[PDB]
Amino acid sequence: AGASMQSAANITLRQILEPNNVNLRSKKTHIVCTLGPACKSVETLVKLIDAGMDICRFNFSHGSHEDHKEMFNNVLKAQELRPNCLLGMLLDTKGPEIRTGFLKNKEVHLKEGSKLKLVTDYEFLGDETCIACSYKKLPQSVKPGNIILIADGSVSCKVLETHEDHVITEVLNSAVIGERKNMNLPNVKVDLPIISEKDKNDILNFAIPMGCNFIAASFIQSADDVRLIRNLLGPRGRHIKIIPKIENIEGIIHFDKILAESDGIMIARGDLGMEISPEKVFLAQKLMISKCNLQGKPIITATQMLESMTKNPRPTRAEVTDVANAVLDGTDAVMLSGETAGGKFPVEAVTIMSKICLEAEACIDYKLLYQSLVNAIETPISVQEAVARSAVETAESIQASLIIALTETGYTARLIAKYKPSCTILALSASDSTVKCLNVHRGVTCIKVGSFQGTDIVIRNAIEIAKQRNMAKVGDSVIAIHGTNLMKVVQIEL
Amino acid sequence: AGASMQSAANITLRQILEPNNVNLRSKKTHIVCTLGPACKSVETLVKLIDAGMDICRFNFSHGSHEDHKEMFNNVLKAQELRPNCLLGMLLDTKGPEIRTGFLKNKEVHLKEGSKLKLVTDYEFLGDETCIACSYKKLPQSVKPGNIILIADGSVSCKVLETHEDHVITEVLNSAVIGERKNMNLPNVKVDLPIISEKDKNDILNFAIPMGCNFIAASFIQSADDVRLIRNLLGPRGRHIKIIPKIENIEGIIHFDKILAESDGIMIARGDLGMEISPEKVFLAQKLMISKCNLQGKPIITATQMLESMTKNPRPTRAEVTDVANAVLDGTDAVMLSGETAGGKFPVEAVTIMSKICLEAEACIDYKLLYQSLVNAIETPISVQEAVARSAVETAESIQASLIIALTETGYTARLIAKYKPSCTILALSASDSTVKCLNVHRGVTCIKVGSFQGTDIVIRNAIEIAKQRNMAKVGDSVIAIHGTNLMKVVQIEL
Amino acid sequence: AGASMQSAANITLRQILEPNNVNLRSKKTHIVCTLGPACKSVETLVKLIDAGMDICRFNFSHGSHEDHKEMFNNVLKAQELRPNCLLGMLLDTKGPEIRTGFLKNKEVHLKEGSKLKLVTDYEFLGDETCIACSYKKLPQSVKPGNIILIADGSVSCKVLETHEDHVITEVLNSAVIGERKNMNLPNVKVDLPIISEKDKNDILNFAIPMGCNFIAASFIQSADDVRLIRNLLGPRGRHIKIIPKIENIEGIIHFDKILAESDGIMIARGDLGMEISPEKVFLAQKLMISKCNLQGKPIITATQMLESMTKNPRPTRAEVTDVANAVLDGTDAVMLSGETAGGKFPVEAVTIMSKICLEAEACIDYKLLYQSLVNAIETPISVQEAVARSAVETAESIQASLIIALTETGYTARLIAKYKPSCTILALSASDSTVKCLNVHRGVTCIKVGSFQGTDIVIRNAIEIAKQRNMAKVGDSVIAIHGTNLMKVVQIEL
Amino acid sequence: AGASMQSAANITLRQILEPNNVNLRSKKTHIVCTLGPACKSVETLVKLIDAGMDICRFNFSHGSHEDHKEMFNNVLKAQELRPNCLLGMLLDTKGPEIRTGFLKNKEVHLKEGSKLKLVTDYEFLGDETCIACSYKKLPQSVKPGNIILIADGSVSCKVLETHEDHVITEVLNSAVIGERKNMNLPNVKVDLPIISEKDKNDILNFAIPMGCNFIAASFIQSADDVRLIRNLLGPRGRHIKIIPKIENIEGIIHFDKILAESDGIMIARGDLGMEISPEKVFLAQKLMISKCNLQGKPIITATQMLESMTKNPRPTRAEVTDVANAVLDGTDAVMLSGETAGGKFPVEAVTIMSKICLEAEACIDYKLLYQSLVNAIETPISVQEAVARSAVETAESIQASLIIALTETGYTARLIAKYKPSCTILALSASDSTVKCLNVHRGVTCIKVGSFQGTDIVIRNAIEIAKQRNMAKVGDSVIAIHGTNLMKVVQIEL
Ligand SMILES: [K+]
Ligand SMILES: [K+]
Ligand SMILES: [K+]
Ligand SMILES: [K+]
Ligand SMILES: [Mg+2]
Ligand SMILES: [Mg+2]
Ligand SMILES: [Mg+2]
Ligand SMILES: [Mg+2]
Repeated sequence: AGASMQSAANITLRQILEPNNVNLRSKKTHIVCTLGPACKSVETLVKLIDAGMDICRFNFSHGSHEDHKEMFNNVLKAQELRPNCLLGMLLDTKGPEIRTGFLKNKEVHLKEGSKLKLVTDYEFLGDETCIACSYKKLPQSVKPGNIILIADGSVSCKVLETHEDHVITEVLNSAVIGERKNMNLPNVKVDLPIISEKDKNDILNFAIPMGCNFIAASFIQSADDVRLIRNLLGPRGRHIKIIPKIENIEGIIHFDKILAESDGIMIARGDLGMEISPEKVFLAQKLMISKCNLQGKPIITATQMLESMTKNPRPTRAEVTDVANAVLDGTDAVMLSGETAGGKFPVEAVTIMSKICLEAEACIDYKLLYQSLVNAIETPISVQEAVARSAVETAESIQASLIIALTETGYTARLIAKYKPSCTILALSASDSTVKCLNVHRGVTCIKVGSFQGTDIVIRNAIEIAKQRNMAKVGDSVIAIHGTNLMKVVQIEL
Repeated sequence: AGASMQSAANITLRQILEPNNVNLRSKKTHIVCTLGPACKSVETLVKLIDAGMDICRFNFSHGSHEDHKEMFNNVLKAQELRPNCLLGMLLDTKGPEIRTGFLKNKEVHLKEGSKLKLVTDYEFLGDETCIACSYKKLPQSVKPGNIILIADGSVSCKVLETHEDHVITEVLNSAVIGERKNMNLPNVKVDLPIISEKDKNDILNFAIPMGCNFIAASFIQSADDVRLIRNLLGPRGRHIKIIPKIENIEGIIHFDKILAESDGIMIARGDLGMEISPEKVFLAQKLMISKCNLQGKPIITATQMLESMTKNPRPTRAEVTDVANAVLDGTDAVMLSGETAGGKFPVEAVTIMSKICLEAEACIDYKLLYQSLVNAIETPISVQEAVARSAVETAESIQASLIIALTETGYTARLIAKYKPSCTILALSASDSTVKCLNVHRGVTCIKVGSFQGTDIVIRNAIEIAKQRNMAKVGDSVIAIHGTNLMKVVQIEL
Repeated sequence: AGASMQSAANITLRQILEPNNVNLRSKKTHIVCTLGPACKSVETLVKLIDAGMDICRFNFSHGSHEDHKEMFNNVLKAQELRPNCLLGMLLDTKGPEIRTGFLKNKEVHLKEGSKLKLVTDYEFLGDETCIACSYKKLPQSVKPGNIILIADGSVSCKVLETHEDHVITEVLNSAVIGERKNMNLPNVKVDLPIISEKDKNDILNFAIPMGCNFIAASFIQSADDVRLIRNLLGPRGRHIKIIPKIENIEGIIHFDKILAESDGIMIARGDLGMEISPEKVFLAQKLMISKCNLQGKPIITATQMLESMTKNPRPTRAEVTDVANAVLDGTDAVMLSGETAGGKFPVEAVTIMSKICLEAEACIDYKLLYQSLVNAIETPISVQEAVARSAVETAESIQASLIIALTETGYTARLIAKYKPSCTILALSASDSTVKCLNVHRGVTCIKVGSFQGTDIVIRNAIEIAKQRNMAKVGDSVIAIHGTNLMKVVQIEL
Repeated sequence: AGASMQSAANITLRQILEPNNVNLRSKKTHIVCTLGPACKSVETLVKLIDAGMDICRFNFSHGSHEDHKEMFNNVLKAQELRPNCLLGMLLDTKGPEIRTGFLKNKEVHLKEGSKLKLVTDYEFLGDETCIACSYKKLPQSVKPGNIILIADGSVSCKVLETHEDHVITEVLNSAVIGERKNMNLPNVKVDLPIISEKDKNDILNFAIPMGCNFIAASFIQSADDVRLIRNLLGPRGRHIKIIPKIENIEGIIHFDKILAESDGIMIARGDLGMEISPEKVFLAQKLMISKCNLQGKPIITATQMLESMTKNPRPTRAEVTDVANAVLDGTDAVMLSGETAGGKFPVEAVTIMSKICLEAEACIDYKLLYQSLVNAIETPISVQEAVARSAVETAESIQASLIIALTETGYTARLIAKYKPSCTILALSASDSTVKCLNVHRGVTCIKVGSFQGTDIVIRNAIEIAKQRNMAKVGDSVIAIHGTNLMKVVQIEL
């Protein structure tokens, strides 16, 4: 049904024993950092940039437009102090949610085997036998036998009866829960608007005006959800990328069609764990990464890969291996949530995440990775894809230090990134939109250039900038690709 | 320097969405469970067997010979209630340790930048400026610039001075520590006996008399350490397998020679994390698994892969992915420590571990895995290896349900397991030692048979036992291999 | 439409410079020799056996049943002098023929551009403007524009008119021809019985009574032709193999269906050259060899590969290369016609043919050849094919000197030969039919054994015979395969 | 010792049944035609050009400088009538020869077993017991046991005695020979000057003045022979290519070093057959073709591949297959000698040779051929080779109709030809030397362009010329490569 994947690594004793001492921003994997009070200051945001931050996430499930505007402006000023780092701006929509009601004593201890009524009258003050639910269509969506999760899966309930204004369930495990806790409906499609009037306001009155580059759309369940957001963005938001968040079984079932309409994918594994069995989540991650890789669509592994670091100064061993294997799987980007938003060690979390990515990236056998991609991609490829293929190929053969890609819309750099070169892709664009959207692709670093300039002049300017940024040196070869379509090798001299 | 590895997986939508409902003991990956008070009862040990326990670990860092004998006898009685499950018995040696001394007020808050003396006089009651160390040769082993870790890496110290009876260090980070905390000497060889007089007693007076099958030797640093334990076991312990625990940089540096002398490997990743950078541990794991796979030597990934479950009823997402990726890496076995020894959810930990292994095992593309092994193994292979190769190959081609291997010493089943068949290997042996040592190899299940029986009679008896245990059914093909060397295909009828 | 093929060779300087001095009968490629007056004596037939003759062809286009019976009995007596050489007996049917009529002056010089009438009245004495044709249905089979070839293609004629009892053609090239010359109808199906009453007599009253092993059926044009001969053979000729001769475009068009009904194929390239363009014949040869190889059906490249040697003591360079490339293509057998039937150097022709085959056989990269076969054969294979696969594989891995195959019907040896082992296949059979039919398969040498003997006793007897015949020596490994299905490796000792 | 080779073909029913009707000059394989009285007229030479002639061979073993000058000027006038065909001019040196002396009665019948004296006094009139030999160093080069061939191998002689001025041999086979017949010394190095004073005159006073492009040096035995001819050519002949003719065992033994100094290779198989066993010649051909292919050095298969056509209007079947397999082996060019020099069907011979090449070329699986080359070429490749690789690769991926290569010296077109693209290579050069030397490379067609022209202007002019010559059409893609190094794809419009 899904797809197959082939990883290839070369691990030396030297890489295990000798410390890595390269610049953290030289990594190919990009880091999405969630903004919050822990990194509210321009001082902390600059430290996050130096640590490896590439995309700032604005979580619009919390905070007002004011709260995100003082954060946005502080990021732009951190941006001014770090001009060689063009950060992508990502808005994460609140999206549809399901929550329990209020309780008379603010606490209930649901006991296993007992029966619990879930009513649609949200004004009802609940008790251990009956609790309100904010999702009015709940009785029409669940059937007898369906499982209902409450409070981050703290308690499961097997649906016994469905009625017009309530359902009756059996508490499957004993646990104590509180007020207004979240709910999940595994294997059931939630019939709530993908974009609420509040979500509509954040998109049209924040994302578009403030110039956000990505909309991470929470709880995408169909291609129609994506097309709705595309139409809502309209010509005003033509350049804003839509990144569906796969969070439930519906998104998995319709993933292929969702991906075809998308500009990229975010795997919300924590939320996914509340909809599928814990032992199945790694199956969904690796399948989604593989499908995105073969389409050339970027993918973010999310949302809290160093979760313990938001209290601890060092991650757990499992969190470290999880980051490394996500890179080896082929993820374009990795994400931090509470670690940077409200935690005690935000800079420490981004720092170690960058170091893990660099170690995993040095593992990859790029020739084997390249052939795995070529062997699995559909045979008829366009001229543009063939030339991008030849750039990656030629770069590996001559050990070029850089692939320089001239691109207005980003399409050329995306085609190159699809084939995963071992060297950095330096994309040059006159579009301020393009230079901030390519951040989501692995291995792409952008430079803004002026318009109406000849190709030869732009390339020589990029070579000089690359020399200053230590991205290339005298004696190196670099690839230039632009256009009809053209691939060029130039050696750096003088 | 090291080696390369190639994983291959096929992930369908059905495997993500449809629940797995096979017997937990049908998995190929085997589980090492650490015994302790949480599973002291025969009632709990039987539940662990049903959950997926294959090897019981006796941690001899704690408890006396009495403490392990009441546990051993309780395991033998759980064994009697589960006759179709032949558990391996593993003794984990205490091995060399390094600990700080005692303190006047039982607590010190070492401050960053301050200086700390480490003395070899263990009777000295320490303070924040001077603390004893149990390793007398410490000043002769560390040099200026070496890093000294204390209390599970809670504080690092840079060595400033070395003298005959003490060293002087600079506290690199502020932290509060207590009495008798462990110490680690990254990148330095610890000159302590691999086997103490206490370790010698546990081997010769417990492991050999009680019939332990494996010695997990803590802190192996050289092939000479392995040969010492081999000579100490002598003819009395000829059938006991030596499993070195790789725990520091010395074990990594000399891993190839250590492996050549070993019967298998245990990756002690938690202890390894106190000797190498956290971002390097996954490099060592994947390299060691790959080297063991290509030698046909079994490897245990260890020691606490579901660490949070020893307090929580469900593991973290990172712990689940860590187990799954260790299986995909090619580990023969996975290990639980505190989760089963003293935790609250021992049976729950083994249960989910088995489920994760089954999901990862269903991912593997076994044909691609087979060719990866054949392409990387040295070309001149013996007759015995070629016939074992042909059994795995033939089984995959005809979709055989079982490979039946007749083996006195286990060598034939080990050769087959080296090539990772997609079907179970049913090893038949008259040796009670052999049927309990093959547990450490992935995919091998053993049956004890009587001696002095013809090959045809033993095979037909195994087929009948396999039918009863639901390992094979009418219409299936099974492979039989024995011997000169013979490969046979038989169909199950009637 | 057709198929693809992949040859692989390893050519050393030593093989070019150092002479080959192995026994000519050790070659894998088998030689079909056409019997005639040049090899009528038992003395010459024994020399042909020593030179490399494996199959004797009785051309029934010429000679009576007496003429072939004195030859047959002389072959049986040569057989008695060479007991370690079991020759196959092949009857080549006369089959349908088309010939011109008689001429008034026995010679006509047809001039280009002139017009020539071909009448169906065979009694008409012809001239340069009108000549009879033995094929009465000629006007119903050719259309205007069709080409008619006369006297081994000495003159072509473009059909201008068709009428009930004649056709009118334009002579396309000037040439002089004689009486009763053969004719060919390129791209037209000849509507003549595949088996005449004379052909029926040779099959039922010679081939079946004398015990012929193969019927090479001239001018097979459809699967129905093969089934007709199969029904004509009936239970009396159940064990006689049908080898269709592909001689025209109809046989090429319907080759797949003809092959499915056949026991093998003979490429009659000389006759094929009179039906297709000369530059297309090598296309048909390589395609037919490749299709037969992938079906496991034997193929003979024919009919006169050393044609010049029937006058010259040494072949031309092109004839030598043609034999070598046919072997590299993958032909099971090669054929001599006039070189042995009536030529001056019959023994010299078979001798050099054997030497060429040995040189080409030493070129082949057998591992690459094996994988080419495995990669192109349909994935679901039976148990019997998988075990035969494993025998070839195991033999190559351990460098076994022999694959010993116990087979009643020959099926087991055919399955092994399909995978082209680098070592000889020694087939043991109690069937005198089987031991003389397997001659057509490359690399198979047969030994007749007594019935009602245990498998172990037969194998040990074959090993002892192989040692005497220098086919194997002390220290070698050999493979034995029989059966349910069994693969066994035994080492030769003592 | 030597090398390995992998051919890959795809043969359809359509290619066997449907006639090919493309232009004979569109073939990739190039034809060397030997000039002589049969093609002395400008009228015949133009017919040879239309039939597929690409290189004219001037055999300087016969004829004077006058005889070759009237032929040369007639070729230049045929060249003027066919401006879109730039013929290469090849001089074949007489080189060292060995001939018997004169005879009293002009005929001797040497009898097997008899003894024959070979004297160095060339004035001696010979008889059946003693015959002169033109090679004075003969007794110093042969030893007892060496074989001496006389009159195209009509009789062999085993050396019995060597003395200062004669040798004594035993006639090994009975045969009648005449006066001044050639001689061959298998497995012995002939100590004669590679370039005689007569050969020196043909090079310096014909080849260089008349502008010959290739020197086919007869009987090259060492790299020193090649360097001698290179020094003799000097700066005046810097642009003349040296093509050693491999004719004996010395040339085979030292082939690698000879090839490294050469610009190409000619396999003189007929002369080679007089030095090695007939069954070994195809081994030498395939090994030499494979080594030349992997070096990117062109190779001519020679000298008389349609030998029978010099009397017959149609070649033998073996001659047709020999041409086809030489193309499939990977030969750059094929050669005719007597067929065009003095035969009755010169135009008919070139015509069918072109048709065979086109059929074999349509067989080739070019992707598999490309990967076979990439997998076997040494891993570190230059920038220039990588870009040429990418041009061939890109052309195959997008099905480009042409690779346009701008090249001054021909090096760029040679690098492309090394990787065997399925489409024609159109090389553009201002050098009249370069446009006539690239003829020897498979698939390269040259166009002379003016100097001091921009790259973009030259490319557009080539596209327009390609459209007129029907080499490309509207809608096609073509590759352009020049330079630093540049690969460009352009689509043909309007
Ligand atoms: K959100
Ligand atoms: K321990
Ligand atoms: K016949
Ligand atoms: K010559
Ligand atoms: Mg959510
Ligand atoms: Mg430890
Ligand atoms: Mg015929
Ligand atoms: Mg010569």
